[PDB]
Amino acid sequence: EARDILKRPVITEKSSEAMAEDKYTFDVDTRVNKTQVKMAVEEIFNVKVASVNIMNYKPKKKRMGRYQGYTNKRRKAIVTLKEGSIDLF
Amino acid sequence: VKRTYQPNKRKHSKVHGFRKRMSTKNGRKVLARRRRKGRKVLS
Amino acid sequence: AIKKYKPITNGRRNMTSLDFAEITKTTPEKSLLKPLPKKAGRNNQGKLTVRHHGGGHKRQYRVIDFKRNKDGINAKVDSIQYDPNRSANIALVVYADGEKRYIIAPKGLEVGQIVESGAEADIKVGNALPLQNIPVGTVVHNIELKPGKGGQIARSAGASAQVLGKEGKYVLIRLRSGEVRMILSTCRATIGQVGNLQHELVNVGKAGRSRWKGIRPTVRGSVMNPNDHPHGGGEGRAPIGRPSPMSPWGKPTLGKKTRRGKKSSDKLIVRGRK
RNA sequence: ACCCUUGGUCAGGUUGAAGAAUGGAGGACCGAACCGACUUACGUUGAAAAGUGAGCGGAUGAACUGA
RNA sequence: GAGUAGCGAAAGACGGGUGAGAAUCCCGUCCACCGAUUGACUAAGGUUUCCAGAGGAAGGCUCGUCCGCUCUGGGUUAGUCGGGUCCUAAGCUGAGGCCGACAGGCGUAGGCGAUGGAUAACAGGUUGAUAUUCCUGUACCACCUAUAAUCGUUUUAAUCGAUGGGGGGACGCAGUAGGAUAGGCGAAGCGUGCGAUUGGAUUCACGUCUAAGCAGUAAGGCUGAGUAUUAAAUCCGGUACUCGUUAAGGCUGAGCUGUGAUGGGGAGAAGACAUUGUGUCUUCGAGUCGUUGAUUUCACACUGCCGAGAAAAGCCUCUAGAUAGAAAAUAGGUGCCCGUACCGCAAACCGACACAGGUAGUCAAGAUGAGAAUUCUAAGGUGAGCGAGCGAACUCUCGUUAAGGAACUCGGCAAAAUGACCCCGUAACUUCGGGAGAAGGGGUGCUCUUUAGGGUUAACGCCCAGAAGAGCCGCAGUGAAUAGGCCCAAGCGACUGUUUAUCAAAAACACAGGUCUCUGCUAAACCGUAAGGUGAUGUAUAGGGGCUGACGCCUGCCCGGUG
Ligand SMILES: [Mg+2]
Repeated sequence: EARDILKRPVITEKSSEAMAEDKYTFDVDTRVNKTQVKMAVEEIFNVKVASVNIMNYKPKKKRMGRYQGYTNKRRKAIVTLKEGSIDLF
Repeated sequence: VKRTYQPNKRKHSKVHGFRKRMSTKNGRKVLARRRRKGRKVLS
Repeated sequence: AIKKYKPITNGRRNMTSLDFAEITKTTPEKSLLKPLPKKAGRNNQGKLTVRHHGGGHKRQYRVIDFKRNKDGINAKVDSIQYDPNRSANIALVVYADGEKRYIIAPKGLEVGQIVESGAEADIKVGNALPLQNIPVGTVVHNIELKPGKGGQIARSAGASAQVLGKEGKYVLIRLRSGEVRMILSTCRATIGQVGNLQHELVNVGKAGRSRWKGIRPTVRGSVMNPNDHPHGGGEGRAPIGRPSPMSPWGKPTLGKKTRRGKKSSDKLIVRGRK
């Protein structure tokens, strides 16, 4: 726990623009709440977060060849830490 | 003209749906036949 | 009294309504009002059992004590009010030490008269007392059938029974119809006739005014099809082509006595009527 | 189809009941929204498995509509 | 069948560019259509159709470089918005229980369930896609911790309180009024223009700002609530006095502001630079007056009516109890799950389709008007997924027609004609309401003179209406659009209403009114095997059934037969 919920970071032009500010973006597990993400990040990176925002993305249709499928459901959290710097190197 | 099937998620899942078929024995039947048939959408 | 509308419209020619003069307060009480959700002929299953019943103006129930059981404590008539559930009116009464409850309005109850329930109560329009203490010849309303259950007989606008005599544990009473029944002496009545004596003289006029009390149209039986009614069918208008007029469900309707025999009330009815 | 609970809608003008002015009654009048389907023409392998155009009827009520 | 029918309502033209290819894609100019909407929102429903690159097989009724298509990568951020969280209606479930051949049905306590009640965030900026969600500004509601300026037997208190009692929430329909308010419309400020077609030079745009926090309050409601008194309550449900109906204004209600915040974000802005190929950045910019004003808000307020118009919780007091504690004037922190893209009178929804149908609600400007009618237009969208010719027959839609005017025809079907507003007139017949807009006549343009009126007012000025004259012009003056043909007489049904969705809307059905009959209340009648219900929490002035069907005059004779 506190490491199993941060699945991956999110890198993209909008995430990059957020990183211009102190907002960092992560791909978190689908069964967590804002408080738990705050705790986990401030536990790992030793940062002090000010706020965090969560959103749930629906499974998207993806056809691979002749077989249709669905992508996995996603839950994304945005942190806006004050002091500190999650480095994604 | 107003045709039939004015869709509605709530009523669709109320009149039909897993818990509604699990409320009556006859409801339990159709799930039984649908599994015997190997159906993928049971309710 | 009755007000006769002027024929300003056809749908309103012969209309008549109650002047509502006897009504002194035009609003109810929040604590003696409970909800009445209209059922419209439908039963525990959800099927139409009685017909000609449907949508109508909402109505709040005005709980009253037909069982005039507060004994000895006097009560003042505060306001005679309109009640939508009943042909008659109701009168708020305040008891001599704080409680207030509704009753049925007698013919001449005027705001300010006192009302006494009990057994040592006087014989005055409104006071309730048991039938062992009601003189022979008195007009009585709200006559209880079983000791304590409450008034069940004579309660609609202009209902009055006359105490005609005394047997042993039963008093003889000529009910509104004409039956001379025997009601146990330990049962209560109320002295006087029930008001709104002009309720029976009103004319409705509008189809819609009849379709505001919760009545729905009733379809004369002689025009339904043979599969809907016994009088149905025929090419053209037809007479009743049966030995007797019949009912929707197949049971004679112009004369057949439908009172269950072997009832435990047969020993108590001296002469019948209706 | 009917009903139960809870909501919503009805531009604008006219008439002038009960209680000369006053008053504001009506399944009252004319008429848009809305609802309907009377006549006609078109359509009839249709734009449509019942519609469209032109007129037409109710339009504060036994109204119409949502959940 | 045949290269035939069809290509699914409509306005396109042209210059430039892109490409293997262009009526069909991109940009521009002009033109045209909608504009109580083809415009902006928001629901239901659909789920990724949303955005940026790229492609062109297929799908687009043609083409296609294009797209709601294909490939790649992206996009939905909430303590306050809507839900969960709080409450409950109709219904649905229902422990025990009642009834039931099994199955199971019913039902109490209790739960679930909004379409309702209660609940704390506003403005501006912002990208290709989100924003009461992000950021800037300023707030508010709960909760916790530290501290407290002394509240003070911790029974009572600074004050803690039920799951109980009471109050409240808390509600219909229709009328008018009234106060300000968004709008819109004229002129002070501000702005930028002053013209190459004759002429003119007091010759188009802007014109502002919230929640919060107080200060005030405009219709608008109520006082005896008066001390003391009657599993209990000394706030409330019932009683008795003084100041007494004061409005002094005591009380509870509740679209409203000068000097400040306001020499400040936004300051419809032309002013400003190296440029943000000049497409930009500083930093600089007016908010005034006085008219009309709601279908909005006070507010179901007030008044009237009969058809007599939810519940529960939040909330407030009050006790039963519970307890040595924090309120007070601060300062720090904490606030979770779900929905958020996109379409939503629609090519993303229900109609098999990029279908001429259906799809609840909110905002809805100017000119004309009474109007949300009608014609043109603003904000803003759009030119309809086939075209180019020729203008035969014949169909369809539309306009006009000499003389006659129903001679057509089963029938004036269709078409034609009246239509608005103002004035004058209006019959028979009537249930005295009506008939009735009956019928039938006349006028409406424009300019000038004149001069009543009332509306805001300090007045100028601004609105909205009158009357009498004198002219002028056309064929025509409600010069377009929109807006009753009428009358005489017979049946039928009293009337408004409802019916065969999809060949019949009527004389058929309803109806108000009559009458007969049944029914005494565990009523009759009805649904169920029963339990349970409906009737009805109704009681013979009530309920069920049969017949007839406003209203007026009447409703004869027969009881042999059957019931
Ligand atoms: Mg509709």
